[PDB]
Amino acid sequence: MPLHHLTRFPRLEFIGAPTPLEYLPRLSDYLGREIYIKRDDVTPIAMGGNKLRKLEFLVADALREGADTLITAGAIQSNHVRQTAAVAAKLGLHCVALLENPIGTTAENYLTNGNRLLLDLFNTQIEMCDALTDPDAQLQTLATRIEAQGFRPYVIPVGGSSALGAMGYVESALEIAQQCEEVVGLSSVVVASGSAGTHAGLAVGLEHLMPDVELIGVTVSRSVAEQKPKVIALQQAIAGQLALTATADIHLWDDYFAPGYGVPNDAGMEAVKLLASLEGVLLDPVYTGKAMAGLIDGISQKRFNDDGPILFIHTGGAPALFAYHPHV
Amino acid sequence: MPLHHLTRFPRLEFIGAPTPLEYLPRLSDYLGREIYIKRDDVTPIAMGGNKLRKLEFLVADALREGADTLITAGAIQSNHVRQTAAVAAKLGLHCVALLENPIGTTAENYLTNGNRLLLDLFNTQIEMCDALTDPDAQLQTLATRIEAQGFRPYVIPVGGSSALGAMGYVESALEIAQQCEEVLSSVVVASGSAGTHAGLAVGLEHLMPDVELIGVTVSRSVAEQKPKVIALQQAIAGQLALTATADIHLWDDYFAPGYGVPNDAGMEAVKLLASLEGVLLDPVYTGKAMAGLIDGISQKRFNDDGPILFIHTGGAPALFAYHPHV
Ligand SMILES: [Cl-]
Repeated sequence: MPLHHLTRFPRLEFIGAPTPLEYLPRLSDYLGREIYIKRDDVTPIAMGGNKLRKLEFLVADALREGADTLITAGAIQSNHVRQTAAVAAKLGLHCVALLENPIGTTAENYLTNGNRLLLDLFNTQIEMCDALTDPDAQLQTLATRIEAQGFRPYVIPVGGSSALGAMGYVESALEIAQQCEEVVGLSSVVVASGSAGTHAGLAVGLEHLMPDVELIGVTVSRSVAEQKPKVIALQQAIAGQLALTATADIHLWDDYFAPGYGVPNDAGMEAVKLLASLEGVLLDPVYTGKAMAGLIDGISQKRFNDDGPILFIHTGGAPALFAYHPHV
Repeated sequence: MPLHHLTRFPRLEFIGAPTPLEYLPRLSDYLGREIYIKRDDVTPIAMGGNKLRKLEFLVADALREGADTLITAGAIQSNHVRQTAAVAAKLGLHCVALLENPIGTTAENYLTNGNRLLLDLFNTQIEMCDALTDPDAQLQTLATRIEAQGFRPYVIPVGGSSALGAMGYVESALEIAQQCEEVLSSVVVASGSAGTHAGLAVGLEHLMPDVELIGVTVSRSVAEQKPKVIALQQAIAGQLALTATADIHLWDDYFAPGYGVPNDAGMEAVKLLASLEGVLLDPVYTGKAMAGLIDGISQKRFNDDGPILFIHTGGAPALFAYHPHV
């Protein structure tokens, strides 16, 4: 009932049915407590991911206003850009991608394999830049150039993280609540926290549907101090758009992303190897590997509010495995 | 139900809900033909694919025999080996893979990226062989060796293609029949180790007898492939207490110069589906099968001009192994 103003926003159907919520018996056995996983990595469009939930709302908005071109930005190995380009192809929309190399790698698989390979298959127009120092401004400059060609552009921010995009994860929280109902008494939820839309959406949804559940964001690019205001801003904007209040404190752990965004670390790699070998589940070196390392250490250090079941949100990212191999 | 004997087989749930069956409006508009797609590339385990449907029955059997190890075989970039290894990891079973390099490549991505990379993640024990000249025999030798080493192995044949494995594609046919009540003249599928083709053959005979099932070969001529598909067709039907009289249809014009080697038509089919529908095919299987489908249109090769259903059997992780070239 409380999230009913969600039905107001037009949305396209890219996912279909609720994604699986699975128990992880072998990981749970190893970690010494109940771990469940929300399989948002399993969606039907071009290798899946959390970004698709946001695109359901963003692209419906684009269509509503008569846009014929989607413009967005990210790393060369961005999952969002790949999912945006896939959706654009599907719908016969043009797509323009402003890409940066965030880690200064010259490794050929990072440069041309994985997500970047898929972009070419989707006929994405590629605009390279030195760095995304001011993505919102840089995207508008690009959109102006594109508009001059007679295209009707729709700008999608980095990671699809606007209040509207984040509605996708308010929706995901509904699924989670219904899937857990009479099945599992959840204590904590863990999600990677990057451009912040996923975290913020879940934060609003879970505050209203499962208020006693502790939502933990594991940062992938920023410290708590830098990240927290971004998550809060979105949380409040989302709540406002839904005619709701959001009084919950945002929780973030920033210990698991060093030496920085898009750079693999040992604990991340070990988390990837653990999920693959114990559960046959594929994580990624940029996002989910790092988020899972956070979950594991949180259990190790008793960081969670209590000992109860933890739900891991699998936000996707596996195609990056092929870009990061063998190194850099 | 005429297919009642299917529930008599022990099966693990690896997939759950039926996979999507989708209309492809943009491809359809471009080809001037109604095209639908069975999304068996969207299965929840380790980047998905058709092999998982087979493994539901094969691995259930493995556990019934009390096995602790799964042993199978394929190319370095085998989708089947990758899905078997993921399933073994999930269930806490050892996995031993007998791998060959079918194309003589030394390309790094073929040798170490894509499906092969995932094998390492799943802690697969890898055994390289010069050639899978007699896979069934070579797998048995390995199994006896492993059993002598103090394990309880279960052998899964190449591509998971046994009568039991092929039950997974009788199951897919039931989904197709259910989902097509809103729609069909033809079905197109890649025909390799033959379990998918044969399973669909038996299912579709009983569920949608007016539909023409076309197998596009990915490794063999019609002469070499037809007896393999018929034999499995007959074995499946026998075990389900059914008769299978339907002819097997095969097109072999679309796989040159051989298994696991991309060709231009195949890669162009990949580009077409990606750019028109946001759908990812693969260089080894689905790209070639789709190339066949498209040529079937332009050569008026189907029995009539009506809607076509393409079976997406998966394979997309191989894109990353075949890039930039082999
Ligand atoms: Cl332990």
